Order: sequence, then C-alpha cells, then structure tokens
Amino acid sequence: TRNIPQVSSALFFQYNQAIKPPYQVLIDTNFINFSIQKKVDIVRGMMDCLLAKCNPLITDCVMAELEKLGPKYRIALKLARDPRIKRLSCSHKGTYADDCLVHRVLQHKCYIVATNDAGLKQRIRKIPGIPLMSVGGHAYVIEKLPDV
Amino acid sequence: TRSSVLADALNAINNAEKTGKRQVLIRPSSKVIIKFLQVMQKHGYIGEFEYIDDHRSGKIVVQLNGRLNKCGVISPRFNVKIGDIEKWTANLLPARQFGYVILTTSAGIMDHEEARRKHVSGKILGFVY
Amino acid sequence: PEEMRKRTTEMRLMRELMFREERKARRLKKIKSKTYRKIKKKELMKNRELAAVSSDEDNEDHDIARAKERMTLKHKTNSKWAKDMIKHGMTNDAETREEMEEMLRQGERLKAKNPWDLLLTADDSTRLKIVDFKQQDVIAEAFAGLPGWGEWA
Amino acid sequence: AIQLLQYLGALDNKEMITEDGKKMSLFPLSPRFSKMLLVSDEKACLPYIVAIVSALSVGDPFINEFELRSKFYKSRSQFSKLDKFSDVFRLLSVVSAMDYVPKEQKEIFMKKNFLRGKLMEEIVKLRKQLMYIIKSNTSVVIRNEDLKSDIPSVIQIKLLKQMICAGFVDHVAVRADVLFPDDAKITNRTSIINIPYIPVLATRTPNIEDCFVYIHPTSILNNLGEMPPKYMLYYSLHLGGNNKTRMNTLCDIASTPLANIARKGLLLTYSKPLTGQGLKTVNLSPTERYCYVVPRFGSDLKIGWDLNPIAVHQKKQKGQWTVIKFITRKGFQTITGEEKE
RNA sequence: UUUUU
Ligand SMILES: [Zn+2]
Repeated sequence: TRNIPQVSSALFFQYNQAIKPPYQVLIDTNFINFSIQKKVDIVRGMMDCLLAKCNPLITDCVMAELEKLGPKYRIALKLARDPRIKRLSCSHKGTYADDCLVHRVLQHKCYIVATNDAGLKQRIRKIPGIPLMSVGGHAYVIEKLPDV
Repeated sequence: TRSSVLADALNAINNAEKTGKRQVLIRPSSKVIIKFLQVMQKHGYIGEFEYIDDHRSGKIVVQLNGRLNKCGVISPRFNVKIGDIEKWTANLLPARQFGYVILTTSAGIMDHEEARRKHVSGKILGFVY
Repeated sequence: PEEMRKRTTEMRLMRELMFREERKARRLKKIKSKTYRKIKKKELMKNRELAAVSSDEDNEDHDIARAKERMTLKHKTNSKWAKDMIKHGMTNDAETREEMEEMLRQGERLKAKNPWDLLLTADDSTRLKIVDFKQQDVIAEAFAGLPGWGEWA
Repeated sequence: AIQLLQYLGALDNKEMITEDGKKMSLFPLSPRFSKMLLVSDEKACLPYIVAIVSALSVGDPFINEFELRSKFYKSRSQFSKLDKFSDVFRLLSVVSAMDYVPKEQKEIFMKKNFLRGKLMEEIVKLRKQLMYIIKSNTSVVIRNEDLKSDIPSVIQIKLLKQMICAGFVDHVAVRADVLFPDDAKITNRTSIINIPYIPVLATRTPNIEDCFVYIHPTSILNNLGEMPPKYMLYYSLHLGGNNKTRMNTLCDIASTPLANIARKGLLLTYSKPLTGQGLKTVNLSPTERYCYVVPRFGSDLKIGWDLNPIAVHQKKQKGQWTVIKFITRKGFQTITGEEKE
C-alpha cells in the first residue's frame, strides 16, 4: 500500500495556526551551553524572546546525551533537572537526539525547537510550520513565529 | 608580589578540586579568607577547614567534597549599591538561584541574598557557585 | 668480588644510552619547521594505521565523541581562529584553506553516525618426527670424475 | 632450481643438503609439497595437508567452464564453503568429501560434481600411500576409515593457510595498487579478473605494466563480489590469450603470518626501529630491546615490498640486532608498562 | 600435449 502522509491540520500554507501561548518548546542539548555560556536563563530568556509563558521540555534522548557528557558539563546536567523543566518519555530504541527531535515535530505541530545546530536547524527548516528558536549574541531569537 | 591573598587562596581551591584532591593547603591566611570560607561552608560547598598558626600570617587546610562548581574573586573591589546587585548576579552567575555573590557590606562579609534581606550594601569580594 | 665492576659497566652503558636520545631529542626540538613536522606526522600516522596500534572504537565511544561535538560545536567556522581568517581574506591562500578544511572534515568525522593470530612455531620442534649413508658417500667417492687478539698470529 | 630449494630450506647457503632436505627427499613428491608435510604435524592438521598435497600433486580434478550452467555453480558453491579466498580449500573440500561417499555412489557423486574421476582415484591411492609412509617412518596397515576426516577448525584453517605458505613462500603476489598506486588505479567498476598483481622476485622492467599479472578466470575470486585480498599465493603462471599473464591462485595470507614464515627464509629483512608516539624502542639492557620494525619481504632489480610494522624482540649478537621472537600488540603494550613501573 | 617414483 502506498503512503502519502497527511499534512497537519494546524497548517495554512506556511503559518501554523495551532502554536499559541503558552508555548511548548523542546530543548536541544547544545542549547544549554549557549544558554550557560551567554549567562542566559532558560525559562525567561524564552519569555523575553517570545513575551509569553514557555514550557521547556527535555526528552529522554536529549537527557540521555547529557549524563554521557561527564563531569565537565555537570552544570548543564543540573539545569536540565530543574523541576520547572518537564520530562518527555521516548519509546524508540535510538538515543540520537537530533533524529528524535525531528520525529516529534513531524508527528505533531505544537513544539518550538530550541537548538543552535546548523544541520538540525536546516532539517527543521524544511518541515513547514515549525518555529525554530536559537540563542545568539546576548539572548534567544525566534525566526518562524510571527506572533512576536 | 602578593597583591590579593584571597585570589591566590580561591585559585588554589579551584586547582585542587579540578585535580580531584580531597584536601588543599592555603597560605597565607587572612580574616577575609576565614569569613569567605565560612560563607562557603554555610552554603555547603566546602567541608571542614582548620587554621594553623605559625606566629606569622598562618595557614589553612581545607577538606573538599567536590560540590564546588567554581569560586573566584572580583578585583578591584567595586562599590556596589543595592540597585546594582542584580546586575552583578546576572553577569557572574549562570543563573540567579545557582550561586552566590559575596559582598563585604557594612554589616560584614555575606552572600547577596542575605544582603538583600538585611537591606545592606558595600563592596564585592567574589562569587561562588 | 668483581661483579660490581660488571654492575658499573652496566649503569655506564645505560647512562651513555640516555644521553644519546637526549642529544637527539634535544636537537629535534629546535627544528620547528612546518614542512618538517608535517612530513614526520604523516609517516607516523601511516605506521600507526598499518600496525593497528590504535584500538577500534566501540559504538558507545563513538556516541560519547559525537555527544561532545554536538554539545560544543567546536569544529565550525565560528571559532576564533577560523573566523579571523575568513573575515580578513586569509583563506584565499591554499595552505590556510587546507588547514581549515582538515578541521572541518575532522568535525564531520565526529558527526558521522556429508559434513563437507596463532602463528606457526615452525621451529624444528614442531616437525613431524620421521625416522629413516657414509658407505653411499664411499660410493660417491668411487665416482671420481680470538686468534691474534694479544699474541702473534 | 637451486634457489627454490634454498627458499624451501632444503639447501643451505653453501648448497649442502640440510636435515630437512634429507627428510624431504624421503617423499615421492616435489619439494614444494614435501616442505608442506614437513610442518603439518600441528593440531592434527596432517590429514588435511595430505589431502591437499595429493590433490596438487595429481593436478586439478575439476572441469573448467571452457571445456564445458546452473548445476556447475551448484557443485562449485558446495565446495567453496570452507573459504572464499582459497582455491586450495576447494580441493580439500572435494577430496575430503569423497571419503564420506559410499563406494557404490562415488561415480554418481563424481559425475554430478563435474570431477575428473581417474585423478581422484589416484588422489585416493596416494593419500593412502602418504598416510602409509608417515605412519611407518614415524613409529602399518591403513584402512579407508583412516582417510576419513572431519571439518577443520577455524584455527586449523588459519594454521593450514600458513602450511601452504611454507611450500610457496616464493609465489606470493601483491595487488599493484598498493606498491605503485599511480600505475595501478583500481576503480569500483574494475573487474576482479582485471585487477593487476605483482609477483615477488619479479624482474624490474622499465615499464611496470609488463610485471602485472591478473586473476585466472577459473578462480572463485572472479565471483567473489568484493575487493580481492591484500596478498595472494599462486601455483603457476599461464599466458592468457590476451597476452595477459594469469596466476592459478592457492589462497590468501595476512601480512604478519607471512613475516613469521619468511623469518626462517632468506626472503625477509628488517628495517631500523621505528620512532614516534606509541612505537618506542623499549630498552631492557645494552644487549636487549623491544621495538617495532618494518619487515621488508622479498630478497633493487626485482620487485619486493615492505610489510606492516610488527613488534619484535631484539638481542645484540656480535653487535648486529637479530630477531628472536615476534610480539603481539598487547605483549608490547604491557612491556612498556613494567619499565614505567 | 605428455608424464612420473
Ligand atoms: Zn527519544
């Protein structure tokens, strides 16, 4: 049987009419450094960037990467376990975080992706209606979220 | 020459933890050093430390438990107003509730949130987180 | 006894040996030519690869290595050294561009995801011991057809 | 002829017959085979060598494609299961397999598998005779049951490959792209049969293409589907119809086993100790050291090449560093450990 | 093509 995946009902051409405040945002592992490195707090750099209440989300795969890092990145590990950061369970064998994040956004058009990886960012860019959050300069920046 | 004994002490602590040493020796001593280490102890970052007099400035031997993610001094000791404190905490700490900025205020050496609660201000000694 | 003299000669030889690498190692230090060091490395890398001195990386180790590269992004042109060369036209030159390209590929390497050696001790003890001549040589005949170290030699 | 026996160890550098040479002459076979049996005593590998030795002594019982489609490869596939890089083991596969065939069914098995029968009967008879001379001279009624043998172990296979080497030390060939990559450019589209090889001890010609030799059509390697091994053993060289020299491959060999075997011959030399990170001349004493060396295998007028570096033991005999023993990587890595301790 | 202990 042939498969033609149905484009999500949350999408009108290129604008997602479903993503709305309070936003749910997936945290990428590299985001934590450029947050710590820039002295930008996770919860509120998001609020300042998006001017809304933001619910950060750490999946098992991104989490699984973090402890593998080791003592050098303990600060990143502890901030990941801040109780304000909710946890997402995963039911796929692989621990590669980039693939897991790309799948979740493919599945449901309700997440913001917080990452600075060029390769991952390009993959998310191809997927329509996925707001992409990044940290540059002094604070966070959101590109595909016109409600801003 | 020796300009800031406190800086040398804190640098010794950082090297000691980084190499995984459980104990480290600090020389020379100074009242500010004992107050700083007492603040660190109260926050739990550092364990027992003992003073050794020699009829000179003295020495410290401090036990270490690996809970110290970084500790440093702020030289020169800038004057800090109550309004300026949050600026310093934002600059020197990865997150405001992760770490403490230690101020020498008119009421003594003490961490920033204690200073806010007492409504006092002064100069800045350093930071620990 | 005399055995101490043998011991002294033993340390003497070792002391000779240590100096020699010291002179050689000391001289090699002063030569810091990029070409000379470049050739020495490439010979060294070949020898390691051919000899398989470096242990194979388990899948977990690759994951740890890939974890660091993603988690830092240390091998892209946003680094201080690379950015300086780009913004000032230093990478138009071929050699520096190569020094950039080797870095990028190194990062990309880390980013990658009827029923029908024990070496032979072929020494003489390993042989099958088979068991079976001068008079034949007598027939073969029937065919027909240190000195001088210290004394005069 | 003289040089060949010296390589085989039959004759010394003074052309005098060695003890091995005397033992070799006791056999009715060529020196190449006699050396094979001379080292076969290990790990009950003797029957396999005797089977192979008789097979190569009599010639191929196999019928080739030119002299003759699905059935042919079906028989070929059955006997190539032991190894995918050895034509020798195919002969071992067929010869040993025939011992399990009931007497009445040998002829049917023989025709079904495109096998030259008269060669096999002579093969069977010689395996008996070689099984007789061995038992008589080492201690004798020999039965057909004594010829029956089970599948070799993987260790036996690796050991057996080194048995073929000792009798064919001088018939090793290397892929040309390794030594001379500029002249021998191998692409993923290049056929295995057209991948050039260079025999050892081959005369240096002004044009190197004249020394290239290619895989014979009859080899399983032509149907291998992947890149052929690094080094290969050949039985003989034949001039193909396209003026291209073809070798009858025997089996593949790894470099380090090759060096161990050539160590006792005149075909192996050693470079100076290597230097660098990892490779360091560990010095036990003024007359002792452990170090890595590059074995240079083959005899500048001929074609020989260098092998992979190997960890070795050195002792200073009369001032010249001589190789006592080869060392594993773990053995060397430990050794540098105790001195640091 | 032959052919051998
Ligand atoms: Zn997952």
